[PDB]
Amino acid sequence: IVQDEILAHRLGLIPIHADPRLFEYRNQGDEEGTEIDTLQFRLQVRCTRNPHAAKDSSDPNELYVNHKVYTRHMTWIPLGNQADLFPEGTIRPVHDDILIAQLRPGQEIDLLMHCVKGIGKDHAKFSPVATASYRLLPDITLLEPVEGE
Amino acid sequence: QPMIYICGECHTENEIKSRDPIRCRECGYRIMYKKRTKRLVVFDAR
Amino acid sequence: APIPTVEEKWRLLPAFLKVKGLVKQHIDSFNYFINVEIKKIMKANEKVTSDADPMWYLKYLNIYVGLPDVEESFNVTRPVSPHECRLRDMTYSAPITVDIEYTRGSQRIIRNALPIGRMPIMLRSSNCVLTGKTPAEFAKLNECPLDPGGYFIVKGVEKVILIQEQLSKNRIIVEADRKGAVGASVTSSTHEKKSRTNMAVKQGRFYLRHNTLSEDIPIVIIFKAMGVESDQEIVQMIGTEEHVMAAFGPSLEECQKAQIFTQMQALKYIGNKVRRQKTKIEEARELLASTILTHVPVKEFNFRAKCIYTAVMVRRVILAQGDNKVDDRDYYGNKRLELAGQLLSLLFEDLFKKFNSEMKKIADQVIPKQRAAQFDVVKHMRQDQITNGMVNAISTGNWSLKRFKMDRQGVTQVLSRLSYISALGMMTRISSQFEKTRKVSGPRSLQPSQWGMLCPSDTPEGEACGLVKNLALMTHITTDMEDGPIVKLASNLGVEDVNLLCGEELSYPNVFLVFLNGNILGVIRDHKKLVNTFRLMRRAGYINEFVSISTNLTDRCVYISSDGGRLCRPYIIVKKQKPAVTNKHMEELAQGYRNFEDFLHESLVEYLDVNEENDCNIALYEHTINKDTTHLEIEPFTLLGVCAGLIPYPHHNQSPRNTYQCAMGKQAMGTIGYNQRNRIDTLMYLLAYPQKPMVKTKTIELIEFEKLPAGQNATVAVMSYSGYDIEDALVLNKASLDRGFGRCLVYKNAKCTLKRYTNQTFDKVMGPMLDAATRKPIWRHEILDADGICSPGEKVENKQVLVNKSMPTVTQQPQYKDVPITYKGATDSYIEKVMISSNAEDAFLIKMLLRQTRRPEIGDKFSSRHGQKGVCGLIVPQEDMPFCDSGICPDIIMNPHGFPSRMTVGKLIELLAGKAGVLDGRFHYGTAFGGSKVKDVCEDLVRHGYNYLGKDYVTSGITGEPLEAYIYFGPVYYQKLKHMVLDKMHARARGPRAVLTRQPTEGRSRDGGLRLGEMERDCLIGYGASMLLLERLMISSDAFEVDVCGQCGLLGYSGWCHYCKSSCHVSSLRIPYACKLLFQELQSMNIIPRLKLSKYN
Amino acid sequence: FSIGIGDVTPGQGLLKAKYELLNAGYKKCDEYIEALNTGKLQQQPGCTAE
Amino acid sequence: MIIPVRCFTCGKIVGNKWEAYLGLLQAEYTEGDALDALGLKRYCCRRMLLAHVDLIEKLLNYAPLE
Amino acid sequence: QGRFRGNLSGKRVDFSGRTVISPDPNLRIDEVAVPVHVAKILTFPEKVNK
RNA sequence: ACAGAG
Ligand SMILES: [Zn+2]
Ligand SMILES: [Zn+2]
Ligand SMILES: [Zn+2]
Repeated sequence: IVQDEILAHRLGLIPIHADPRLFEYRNQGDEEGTEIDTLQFRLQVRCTRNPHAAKDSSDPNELYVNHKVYTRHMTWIPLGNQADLFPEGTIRPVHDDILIAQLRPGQEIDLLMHCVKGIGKDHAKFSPVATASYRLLPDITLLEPVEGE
Repeated sequence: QPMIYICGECHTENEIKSRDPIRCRECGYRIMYKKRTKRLVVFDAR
Repeated sequence: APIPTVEEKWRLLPAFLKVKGLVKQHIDSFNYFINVEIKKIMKANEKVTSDADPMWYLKYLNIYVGLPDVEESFNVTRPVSPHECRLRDMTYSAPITVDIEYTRGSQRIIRNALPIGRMPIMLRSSNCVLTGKTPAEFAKLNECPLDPGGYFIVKGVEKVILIQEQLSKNRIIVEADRKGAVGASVTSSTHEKKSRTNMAVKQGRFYLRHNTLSEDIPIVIIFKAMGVESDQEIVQMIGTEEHVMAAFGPSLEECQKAQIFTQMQALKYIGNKVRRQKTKIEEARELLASTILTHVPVKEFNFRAKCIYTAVMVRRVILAQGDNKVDDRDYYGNKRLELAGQLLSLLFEDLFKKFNSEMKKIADQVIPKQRAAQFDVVKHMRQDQITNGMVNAISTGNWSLKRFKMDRQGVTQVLSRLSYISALGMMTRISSQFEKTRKVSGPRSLQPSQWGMLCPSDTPEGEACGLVKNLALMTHITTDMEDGPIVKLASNLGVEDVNLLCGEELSYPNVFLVFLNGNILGVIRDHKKLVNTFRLMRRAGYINEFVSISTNLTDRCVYISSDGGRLCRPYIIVKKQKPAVTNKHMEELAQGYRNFEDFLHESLVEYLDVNEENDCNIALYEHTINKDTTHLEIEPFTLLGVCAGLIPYPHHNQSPRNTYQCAMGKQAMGTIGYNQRNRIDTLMYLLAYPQKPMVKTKTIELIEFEKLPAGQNATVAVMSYSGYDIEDALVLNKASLDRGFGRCLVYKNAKCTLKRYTNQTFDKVMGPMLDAATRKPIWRHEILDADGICSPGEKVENKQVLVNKSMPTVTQQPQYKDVPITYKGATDSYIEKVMISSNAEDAFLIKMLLRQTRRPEIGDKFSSRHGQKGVCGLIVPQEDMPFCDSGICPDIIMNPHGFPSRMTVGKLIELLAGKAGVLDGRFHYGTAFGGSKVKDVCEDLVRHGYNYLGKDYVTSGITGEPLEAYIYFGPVYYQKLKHMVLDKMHARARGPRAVLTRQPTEGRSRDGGLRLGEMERDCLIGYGASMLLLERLMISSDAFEVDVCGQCGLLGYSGWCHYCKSSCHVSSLRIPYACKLLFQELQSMNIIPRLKLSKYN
Repeated sequence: FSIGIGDVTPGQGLLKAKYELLNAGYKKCDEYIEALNTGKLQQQPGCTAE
Repeated sequence: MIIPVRCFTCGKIVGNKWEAYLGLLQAEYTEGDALDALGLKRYCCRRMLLAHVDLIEKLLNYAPLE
Repeated sequence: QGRFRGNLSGKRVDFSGRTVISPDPNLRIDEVAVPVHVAKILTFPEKVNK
C-alpha cells in the first residue's frame, strides 16, 4: 500500500555504514556502476500467514509474519572484489530498526538499491550529521553582592 | 501467456479469455483489477 | 457573591451530536419522506378511473421502498454496497413496490409487489446498507466510518441536495412599494395552489390585486361580496380609532359612487373583472371561496373567517402608514429551510401523477376498441417513467415541475472530496433565495437574527458573499407536526371563537389575536397566562417540543408555529436565578444513567426558536444571570460552525481572517477517509506524512478531524530574511523539503467505455502493434500489455496510449478506425491500478488510476490556519538558515509585516501554545471563547529553559555572528493548498483555432491562449500605442484578406464579383476575420454593409 | 527583525488607565441614559431626543 | 501515512522510535516521560512522535488480502 | 458574448502566457523572469540580415 | 449549467 515513490524516498534516507573515503564519485551517466564507485543492497520481503493461530486472533504480531519491513531485511550484494575489502558486517544500514513499509498477507516487496557518494549540498540525505551547531560561552557576572533571600 | 485478472472482493485469479460478461468464477463480484507488470521500473530516491 | 458554576455543562453537546444536527438533518428528512410522505402522496392519488367504460378501476393500497438492488445481465438480483456503485458508474437505488387491486371483469384481482420505479437511497438513511454497522464491517463494503452521508449516488457521481432558504408562507408581509406607498401581501400557499394577493393604497383608498382579476377592485366591494353588507360592520372590522376611520373613509366614498350596496351586485361587479380561463355571480363566488386568500378556509360558503383576516390586513396597512414599521425580509423568524425530503416529495408527486395520467391514457385507448378479452394494466406498468425521472432530476440539478410552477436550478452540486472538511462543510450549506440577481447589499449583511443558528464567518469570498451560508454546530431543523392537540389545547385556555363577536373587539386595547400558521384561532384576554400555560404544557410532554410560541405586543398577536423547516437551538432553563441543570445531572449523564431526551422531558433543556427568543432573555455565562433571565446558553463556541472550528484562538483574530481560513480550510491537502486507496475519483489530492494539530479546538475533537488530518507542523521563525518574502511570500528550507515536508500525491483518472450498438457489432481493443524490425512495440504503444490495456506499475510519458480502442464506422465486413485513449499531460505519471467492470447492456467500463508525486517549489501556495496565506518565494539550504543555541533552524521563515495591518494575534498565541505544549507532551486547546491562556503557557517555557515569550537568541547562518533582535520560534500548523504552479503554467504560441471565429480557443485544456479584454484595449489607447494595438488585435489573432469590389461595395471571390458579373473592380483589403464574419451575418439580415475603398496613400 | 506576543502585551501602565477611562465613560453614558429616560436632556440643535 | 524516517527540521533519525513509543505508552507513561526516555531533546524531534497519526494501520484493513 | 464585445473589441490572442508569480529583487525594476518552459514555446520572428 | 481562484 506504500507507493513506489514513497518507498524510494524512505529508502533514500536510511543511512549506510560504508566509509565514504574509499569510494569515488559516479561519473555523468554511468548507469551500471562498477566496483569502485557504488554499493548494492537487496530488499526482499514476502508476507504470509501464520500456520498456527489462536482462536481469539487479535494482534497482528501473532497472525502474520514479516508484516513489518524493518531495515534489518536489507542484505548487501557485493560487486567485483568488494567481498574481501570489507569484512562481513561493515556494510549494512546503521540503525537496524527503521520501519520502512508495513504489509498484509499476499503483498510482496522486492527491489534493488544503489548507494553512491554525494555531498550534502545536493540533497539532504547525504548530510553526515543530525545537526551540527555552536554557541558562544556565557559569562554571567554579578555587579553587586546578592545576599540573603 | 493468458491474461490473468484479480477479483476485487475475494482476491482470486480468473483468466478471462472468451468474450463474456465480467464475473468472478468463484464469487458473484463483477469487478476485476489487472495485475502488476513484470518489467522493471527505475525510481530516483529523492 | 459569585453564582455557583456547573463546569461539566459542555457535555450536553456530545450527547446532542448522537441524535440531532450534523448531517443527521438530511437523514431525518429522507427517512421522513420514505416513511410517511410516500404513503401520504399515494393516499391522495389512490384511484384512477377511465372516462369511457365505467365499473373499471385501479386502486393503490400500500407502497414500499425496500433494500438496494442491482439488475444484472442474466436476471440475477443481489444487494450492493455504495462503493461498487461508485466504481461501476451506476446509480444506487431500490425498487418501489406497490400492491394494487384491479378489475378484468372478475372484479377483485390483486397483486403483492409490483415494481413501478426505483428510489435513489441516500447514504446512512434507514434503507442504506451502511446503517447500524460496526467499524470492522465497513471494511467489507469499502466505506469509511467517518464518511458522513447525506449524499446520493447517481450514475457514479456523488450529488448533494442542498438546503434551500425560503420565506415563510401564509404570513402578512407589510412592506413599502417602489413609489413610497405601504401595502401588504400574503403568499397564500398550500399543498394544492400557490398565489399572491395584494393590498394597494395608490390613491389613499384601498385596492386588492390578484393574478386572476384584470383590474384591481376596491376592498369594500369585496367585503360586500363576502356577505357583510353594512358599512358599519366593515368599519368595525377595520378599526374604531379616529384616524383609522379618517383613513378608511375615502374607500367607502368610492364604493357608494358605484351602486354596489348588495352582495349580488358586488359579485356581478367582480365577475365583470375576471379574466376568463354560470359566469358572473358564480365565477366570482367560487373565486373568493377558492383562490383569493386560499389558505383561510371557507367551510360551506361562510365568509366570516376570511373577512376578519382581510380586515386585519387593512388595519395593519393603516397602522404602518403612520409610523414606517415595515417588516424586513431578513429576520430569520420569517425564513424557512427546505431539506432533501421536501423537494423529493414534490418531485415524486409530480412523477406519480404523470404516471397515472399516462396509464389512464393507455387505458382509454385500449378499453373501447379492441377486444372482449379484458386486458390487465400490469402489461403497461413501464418502470422507466419514475426511475429516469428521479435520476434525471437529481443528476442534472433542475426540478422543473409544471404543476407547482417551480422552476429552480442549481440545487444539486457534486460533493467535493478535496479534504475531509470540504465534504463535511458541504453538507451544512444553505443556498439563499435571491441567488445573485443584483448587488443587493441588504440580505448579504449579517443580521443579528443568526445568533447560534448560522455561522458568522463561514461564507464564500467573492460573488456569493453572504448568499451561501453554513449551519452552526448545535442547530436543528424541525419537521411538520401532526397539528392535532394544539387546537384542542388552545380552545380550552380562554380563546373565544372569532365568529361570536363583531369587529369592534379587535380594536380593544386588552384583546389579542392568536394565530396558528396564518389562520386566526380567535381572540383572548390575559395573554400571559396563555403563553405560560402553553409553555408548561410543552415542557410537561403533552405538546410536541418544537411547537414555538411568541407575542408581538405592537401588532397584538400571539403566534403559534407548528410548521416544519424552521431553525431551533437547545438552551438551559433558568428559574429564579438558578440553572435547572446541576452537577448531579451532568454526573448522571457522564455515568450513563440518562440521555438528552431525559433532559428534554424533565423541564431542564428546552428548544427555542428565532421567533421565541425574541421574548426570552438569555445569559451567556452563569455570572451574567440577573432576575429577568429565562434561559442559559450551553456553549458559546457553538456560535461558530464546522469550518471555523479548526481555527485556534479565533476570537483574537480580525473577522475577515476567519473568513479567509473558512475558504482555505476547504482546500487544504489531506486525507479523504480510510478508503482513500480503493477509491477511483476524477481528482484526488493526498499528503504524504500528515500530522494532527498541536493547538486544537474542541470542535476538532467533536468531528474527529485529528483522526485524519490535513496539514503538517512547521517550525517557524518570524523574521525578515533574504528579501524574497515581501508581500505574503514565505521562505522554505531545502533540507526539510528533501526530508518529506510538504510532500503530496496527485491522483487522476482516465475512463474508457466499450459499447455494443443496435447493429450487432461491438467496439474492440487490439493488441500492441509490434515493430517487425526490432520485435518490440513502437514508442507510442510501449506500455501496453497484451490485452490492449496499459499495465499497472509503468511510467506514462506524453502521448503514449492507455487503451488501444477501435470503433466501427457504420455511420459487409467491419471497417475499423483507431480511436485510442491517450495520456495528455505536462509531466510523467505512473499507474496504480486498472479497474475492469461491465454493466448489463454488454458495455465494458475500464478505469485507470494515475499517480504523480509533487515536491514543493517556487510557486506552491501554502496556508497558515489564520488567513495568512502565501506562495513560496525562495528555497534556501539548511546552512543559510538562522539557528538557535540548540541547533534548531526553522523550516518556514515568515515575514512579520503581515501582522500589524491584519491583527492576527491568534497566530502569535498558537505559536507560543504549541511551543509550550511540545516540550511536555500536551495539546493546548485553542477552543473559541476560552482555551489555554497566555499565563499558563508562559510558565511552561521557563520551566524547560526557554524564554517566557518565545523569543530566542539567534546566531545567524551566513555571517556566523548573532542577530541583534531576538527571533520568535515555535511550531505553527501550516496546511498545503491545492493551487500548485505545475497545473497553472500555460503557454500558447500558435495552435488549434475555433471553427466559427478563426481565433484561438477558450481554456488551458484546449491550448487556448489569453484574452485582450475590453479594458486592456482601454489601456493601450492611453499609451497611444497604435501599431501595438494593431499587432495584438488584428495580426496575432485573425488576419485575413477579402475580395472587395470597389464599384458597388460588396464582397467578391477569387477576383470574380458575381453581383456585377465583371472582374475589373475587385481588390484586396487587410481585414480582421470577425469583421468578415460580421459583414455576412448582416447581409443575411438585409442590412447591407456597402464599403467604398480608395487607394492607400 | 521579529515580532512576538511580547510586542503587543499591555504593561502595568495601561491596565490601570484603561479601567479608569472605561469607568468614566460608562458612568457618563449611564448619566445621559438616565437624563434621557426620566426628564430633561439638553437637546442638540437639528435632531430629535434620541 | 506512516512514521517519517527523519525529523524535518534538524535530521535526527526518528522513524525507529515509534514502536518503542507505543510500547512505552503500553506501560502507562505520560508522553513527556516517553519522549525523554527515547532521547528526544529538541522539540522539533518531539513533534514527530507527539503529533503523528498512524493511518497505515487502518488503511491496511481495507487493503486486499487472501 | 456577442460580436461587438466578444470577438471585435476584445479577442483571444496567441503568443501569450499565464503563470503564478513570486517575488525576486535581484532583477532590475524593468525586468521579468520568464521560465524556460514558456520561453521555449513563445517565439519571435527574427528576420535575417547582415 | 455549477463550484473555485485572483
Ligand atoms: Zn470473487
Ligand atoms: Zn461588383
Ligand atoms: Zn528534529
